[PDB]
Amino acid sequence: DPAVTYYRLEEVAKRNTAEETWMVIHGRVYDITRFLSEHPGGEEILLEQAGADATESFEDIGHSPDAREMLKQYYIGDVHPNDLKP
Ligand code: HEM
Repeated sequence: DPAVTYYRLEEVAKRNTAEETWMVIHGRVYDITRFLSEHPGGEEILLEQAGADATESFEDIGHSPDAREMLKQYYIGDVHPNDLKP
């Protein structure tokens, strides 16, 4: 409500290369550009889903509670409600 920044999925889709990498997880946008080289699962698997909603893959992997906490550092905004799916 207050100072929440909103992005359309169309904007997120443009950040799909190693130069500026964004990813959507549970309706929120994360800029993981600087996390690529630090990801224990490697950088390739992240680049393969860059610029898109990676929620299913993130959950399917079974990430730990510590992995979820790491997300906060990369949070940059929410996906506009009109772009969220049923
Ligand atoms: C951008 C948010 C993400 C964060 C912060 C993150 C963080 C992490 C962390 C901390 C681990 C180590 C877990 C452990 O100690 O067991 C890990 C492992 C892994 N991550 Fe991610 N991850 C993210 C997204 C993804 C995505 C989108 C995929 C793609 C399917 C992925 C695939 C993996 C895989 C395959 C492993 C290895 C697990 C194993 O050892 O079997 N991650 N991730």
